Amino acid sequence: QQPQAKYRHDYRAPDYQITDIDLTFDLDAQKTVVTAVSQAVRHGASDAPLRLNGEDLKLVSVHINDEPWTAWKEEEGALVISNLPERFTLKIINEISPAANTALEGLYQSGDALCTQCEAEGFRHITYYLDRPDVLARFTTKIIADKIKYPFLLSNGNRVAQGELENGRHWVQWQDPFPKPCYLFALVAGDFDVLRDTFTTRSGREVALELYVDRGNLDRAPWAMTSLKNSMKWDEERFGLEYDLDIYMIVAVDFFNMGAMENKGLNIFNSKYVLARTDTATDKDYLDIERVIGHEYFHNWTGNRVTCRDWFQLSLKEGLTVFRDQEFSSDLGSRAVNRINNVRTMRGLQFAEDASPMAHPIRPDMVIEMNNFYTLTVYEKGAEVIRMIHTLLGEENFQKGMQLYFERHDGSAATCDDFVQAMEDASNVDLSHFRRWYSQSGTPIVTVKDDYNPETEQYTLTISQRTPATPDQAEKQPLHIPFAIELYDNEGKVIPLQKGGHPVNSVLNVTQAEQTFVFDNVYFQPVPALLCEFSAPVKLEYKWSDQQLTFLMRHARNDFSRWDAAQSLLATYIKLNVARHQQGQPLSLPVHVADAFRAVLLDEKIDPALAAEILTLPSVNEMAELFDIIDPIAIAEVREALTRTLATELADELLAIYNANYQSEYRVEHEDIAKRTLRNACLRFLAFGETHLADVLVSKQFHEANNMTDALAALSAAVAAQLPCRDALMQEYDDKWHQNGLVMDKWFILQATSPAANVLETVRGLLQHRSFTMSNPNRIRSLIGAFAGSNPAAFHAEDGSGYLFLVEMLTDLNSRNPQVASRLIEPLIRLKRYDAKRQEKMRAALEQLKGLENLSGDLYEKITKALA
Ligand SMILES: [NH3+][C@H]1CCc2cccc(-c3ccccc3)c2CC1(O)O
Ligand SMILES: [Cl-]
Ligand SMILES: [Cl-]
Ligand SMILES: [Cl-]
Ligand SMILES: [Cl-]
Ligand code: NA
Ligand code: NA
Ligand code: NA
Ligand code: NA
Ligand code: NA
Ligand code: NA
Ligand code: NA
Ligand code: NA
Ligand code: NA
Ligand SMILES: [Zn+2]
Repeated sequence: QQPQAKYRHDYRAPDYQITDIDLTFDLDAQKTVVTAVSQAVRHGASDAPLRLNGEDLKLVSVHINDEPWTAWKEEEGALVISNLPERFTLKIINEISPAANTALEGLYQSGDALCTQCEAEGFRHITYYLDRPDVLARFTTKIIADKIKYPFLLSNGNRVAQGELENGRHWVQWQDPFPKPCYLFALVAGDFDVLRDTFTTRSGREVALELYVDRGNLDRAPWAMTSLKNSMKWDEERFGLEYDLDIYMIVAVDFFNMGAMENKGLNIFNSKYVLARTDTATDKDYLDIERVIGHEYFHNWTGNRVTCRDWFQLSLKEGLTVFRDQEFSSDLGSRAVNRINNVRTMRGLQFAEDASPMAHPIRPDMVIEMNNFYTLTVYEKGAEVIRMIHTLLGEENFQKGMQLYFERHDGSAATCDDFVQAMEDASNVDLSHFRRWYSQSGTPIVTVKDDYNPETEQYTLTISQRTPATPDQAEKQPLHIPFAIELYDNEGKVIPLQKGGHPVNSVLNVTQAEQTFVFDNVYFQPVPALLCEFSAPVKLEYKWSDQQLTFLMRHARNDFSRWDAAQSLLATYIKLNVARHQQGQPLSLPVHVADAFRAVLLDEKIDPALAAEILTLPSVNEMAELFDIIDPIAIAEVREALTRTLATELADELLAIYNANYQSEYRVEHEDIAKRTLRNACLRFLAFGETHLADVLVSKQFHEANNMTDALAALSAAVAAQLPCRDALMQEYDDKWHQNGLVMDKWFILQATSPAANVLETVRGLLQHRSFTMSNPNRIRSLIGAFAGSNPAAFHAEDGSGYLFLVEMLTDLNSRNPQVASRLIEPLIRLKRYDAKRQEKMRAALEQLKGLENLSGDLYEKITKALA
């Protein structure tokens, strides 16, 4: 009764195309009537039926060339229409109920507004259609609604007609000239404030920009508007791409399963990625709005003008658009901080997915529920694969490849292979072996051994690779790994790479299971920097000495290498101290490790942006990936103990740098953000100083803050260190902000990730909090999701209480909102990484969920893999 898996190798062109669709919506929250008039063309055999997808539709009528049709049947998920001519007009009338749509897939209610989400397969919840992304149709959309309740009626494209009717109704008709797959359809109806502006493209096209927000929120919209203009300008400058319509609409909605969605000319955003004011939004919020506005804008070419032939090609648009958003953020802001944080995500979150039961290549081969594959792998590893192409080609060749990709595939629904072929053909770089990155799951492990020969002045790297088997793939092969290096002499100067009288490129092509690279004219023993700028998404095994690593922290040319060396240095002592914790022994840390961080604090020449990240310890999820068996309690308690030890050893320096980076003016400007991130990195440690000093410092910052970045940093510190002021500050924040859900999400996260012994009792009680509701995905993610995913020490309490709590929540969400349920179940799918007693409790939890009445396909897919 659960759906069967679908396979990439079963792709077949559609038997029918639809070239044009004329939609009419007679809108109502309880009942919406949809009329869909489609112009269809048969491409397949004359006896093949038209198979339309549809979910939870009330069919009213079926006509073919205005003839009521008798040769049809409804089956599970489908309307099957037989005996059709080669070309015909299909007319479907059906009814749907937005108010009953709690899954937020299709047409649904967000507060008093009506809005849509159609990716991946939501349009079939609106009408019977060819809901597959290689069917590209020209849409015209006529929306009829009560004028008082729904004064703004929006769909893709341009307004081409409008009218008024009896009984207080009105209508607007929209025409989008670009053929599209239906996952890019959008409709919005509601009452909004509208921020209006203009962008003029470099060739002179004036684009009207319209940001729709709830009434009263115009003064929270200018940063998103500014970011949209910045995105448009950057895509012109960096990629040579201009917007292609004369109207760009963005609608902010409060109820949205995703971050945002690139519907053509009518993006729909979670309010979290639009609304910002300095008293309510942090620096991180500002830069996330920039990133997400950019991402959705960049999809206009990488996703919309060229779309996906089938959903197994998702990374064609998502890896490439993530790469574009990273490059945008990096160009405008701190490249090093962006790269560092994307590598933290890869190593600490995506690597874990790639070892888990849900492991998949960036181009999946097997899918049950496609909405389960909007993953760290498809997105973030997808972007690392694009970035490897960029590394192998260089910017100029890479842009030639982009240009050839659009020239060949503009206006079509293409494949990952098409994209690689365009890059290969434009650049003359052979990517045949490289293609295996699209087909193979799991994280490669690259092992490096080195040798310096003083007699010949040669340095030899012996490099091996392997990918462990994953649950989805028993066969693994070597990859084409771009392996960037730099060699340093004793004075920190770069040693030129050469062999036999010729320069050697610093990107080594590691293509074999084992190979040897020899460098000549190496006159002194080198300190290597390896896998520079995380040049391939791999685990590196090299036997660093502590002093090589502190040398790199002082001398490496690229800021990323200095941070990465610090990570390698910490990793050794995180592993040491988790083993000690398990034997009841306290933290042990050589003096020279603390001194390396002391030197970072006192180095006046280091970019504060970099110093702040070096002084930000790995998260508990990053730490977990260091271990064969995760002990989440040891990891959490070692992270705190490490923080305390550094706070004590560096107390004077931390306070000096905290004070030196004080800023009385607040500005959303990258140099100011960097100083603030350094100051607040110091605050985290100072919060673990002597209690009375810490309590005073933290509470003062909370009360004196003139911006939410500094207020939240102080509040977070009070929770993390369990300071005396904590309860008072948390109550003050609630009393001030309880009516603002986006702001309370920060507070729910702090509650959920608290180190307090009674955290689960508190989290359970917050299910009844005035600012919490199970009807809102953001609230769910901020309280329940943060508990299960970001507080593994409490989620994995040895009494099993965290698993039982999550089962309760998932029993609700399986029925209410399966997409949110499927995001929330992920911590349980990782059970084989834990000790036997925890595995037993997690299996029991998953078996309870497996037995639910009306188990969603979303959860079924993950439960089945986890219990295998
Ligand atoms: N096509 C959509 C699908 C929904 C989805 C799912 C998971 C993540 C994201 C997302 C990634 C980076 C920045 C902002 C959002 C998105 C947005 C999207 O545009 O990719
Ligand atoms: Cl109604
Ligand atoms: Cl809003
Ligand atoms: Cl930290
Ligand atoms: Cl316990
Ligand atoms: Na016709
Ligand atoms: Na930059
Ligand atoms: Na499905
Ligand atoms: Na579904
Ligand atoms: Na050696
Ligand atoms: Na060595
Ligand atoms: Na180079
Ligand atoms: Na090679
Ligand atoms: Na509530
Ligand atoms: Zn995207």
